[PDB]
Amino acid sequence: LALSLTADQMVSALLDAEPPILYSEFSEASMMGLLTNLADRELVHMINWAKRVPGFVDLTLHDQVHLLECAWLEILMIGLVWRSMEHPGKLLFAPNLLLDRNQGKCVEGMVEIFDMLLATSSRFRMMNLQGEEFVCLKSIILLNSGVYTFLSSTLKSLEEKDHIHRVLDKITDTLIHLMAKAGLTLQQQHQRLAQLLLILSHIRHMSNKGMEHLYSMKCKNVVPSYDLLLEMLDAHRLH
Amino acid sequence: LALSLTADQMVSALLDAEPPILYSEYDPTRPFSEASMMGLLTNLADRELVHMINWAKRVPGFVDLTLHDQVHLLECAWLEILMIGLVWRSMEHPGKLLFAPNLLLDRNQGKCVEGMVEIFDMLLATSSRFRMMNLQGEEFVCLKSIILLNSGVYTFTLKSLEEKDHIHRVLDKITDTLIHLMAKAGLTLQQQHQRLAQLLLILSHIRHMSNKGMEHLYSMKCKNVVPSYDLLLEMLDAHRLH
Ligand SMILES: O=C(O)c1ccc2c(c1)CCCC(c1ccc(Cl)cc1Cl)=C2c1ccc(O[C@H]2CCN(CCCF)C2)cc1
Ligand SMILES: O=C(O)c1ccc2c(c1)CCCC(c1ccc(Cl)cc1Cl)=C2c1ccc(O[C@H]2CCN(CCCF)C2)cc1
Repeated sequence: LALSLTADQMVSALLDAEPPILYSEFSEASMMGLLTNLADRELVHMINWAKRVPGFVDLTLHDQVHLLECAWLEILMIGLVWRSMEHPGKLLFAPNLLLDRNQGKCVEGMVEIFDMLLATSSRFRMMNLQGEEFVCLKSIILLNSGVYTFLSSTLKSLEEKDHIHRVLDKITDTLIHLMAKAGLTLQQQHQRLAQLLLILSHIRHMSNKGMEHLYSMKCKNVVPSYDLLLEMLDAHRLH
Repeated sequence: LALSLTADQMVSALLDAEPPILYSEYDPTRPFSEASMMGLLTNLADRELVHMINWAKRVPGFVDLTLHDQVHLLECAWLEILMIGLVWRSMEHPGKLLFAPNLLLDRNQGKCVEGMVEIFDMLLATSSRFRMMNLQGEEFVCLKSIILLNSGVYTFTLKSLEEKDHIHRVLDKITDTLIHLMAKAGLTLQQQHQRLAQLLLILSHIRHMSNKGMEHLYSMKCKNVVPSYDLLLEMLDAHRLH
């Protein structure tokens, strides 16, 4: 069904899948508390969003967990950068939690992360990133980030990787369709596609940097565990 | 001059710029159990870095940037560049990493030191992906040039905007070059945009491996984990007219 979707149907499915914008609730302890709680509430909606990305639920639950374990922070960050796009010099964590780089000084390594996120928001603003492009990029992160670390090389894993690459190809077709509809020339379409996909390497960089600093802080729960993600993804049919 | 190059001239300039394949420095008459695997890899990386700076200077548009910006791009991309090179050399050696013609290692050989088997598995999966895609040498040189220009552009006055604009124009030329190569190979327009995306998404995995590699080098208390600004600036061999 996912591979049968047209570019317009892909765009519509992604726009419809969008999670809501949540609200929050400034010492090292206070701001971290608000950020941790916000990340945890957004994670719940991210799992529901992932289930609505065409082709995602066709995967095994172990592969769905793997993709989310790899991409959760990149997904939170691209969302954050998108919400912050029209707020130069600020990160819109929530409508009631708009922070600047100085507010990042409160926690270890947080300013470096804030500066990288603010530069990404600036880049989105410079490119005049559209909402329809944003939902395609966020879906790409979900399907791409973890596809290279399945490693089992089982016949099932080969079938899963082929499926992921076919869905990713449909998303590329969708991105090109959007650019063609916006009146870009073929040359401009290929150049913009590359510009958008290269920002994903910076998003990966920030996610790794963020995770490194989260571990340096040494808390009990750092990453959503396999079991926690499976618990949320491993739904029953009784509702 | 760089922005005036045709797609064919860009391809030729990149192929001509290619650094040499180096050999690992060890006594091949000795047991090698007596060779530090970390020592061999560190020495090889250090040797390759010198040739990487020479190569970077031959990437069209790179030397038009300020020296401070050239150093920043290399500080950001050096490990990703070593890794893409490694994955390319290993492409036709399933299950092995061709560090050098005399240093072909498997995943078990990564069990020697902390976090290396994880890095080896990720690199082997990338080689496998290149093999599946039948990556061409002309595409590889474009991707390696992209890593150099893209990796540090996000972590950079009107000169800075001009510097970023120049980098993005060179990156656009490389995208045009990759599309040209695919069009010449007989791919349809749809296949061209799909393959361009597939190649650029692998760069996110290359960034991931570079970050994981550096994290493990910092965990071991490795001397000079990263090339210093001064070392890179020295290797760039600045003109003497400033
Ligand atoms: O846009 C969002 O909703 C959003 C929310 C929180 C964050 C971010 C985006 C990314 C940038 C800032 C940031 C952070 C701040 C400081 C440092 Cl050094 C590192 C990072 Cl990445 C976090 C964070 C903060 C805490 C955090 O903790 C959670 C990680 C997963 N949770 C535990 C597992 C589930 F039980 C706790 C996750 C992200
Ligand atoms: O394809 C090459 O020539 C090539 C050479 C060495 C490496 C790689 C490719 C990448 C994979 C394996 C690897 C590594 C092995 C183990 C661990 Cl935990 C992490 C990594 Cl990334 C290194 C490495 C090893 C050491 C190393 O040392 C640095 C410390 C001193 N140097 C930088 C400062 C002077 F410039 C280099 C750099 C890369």
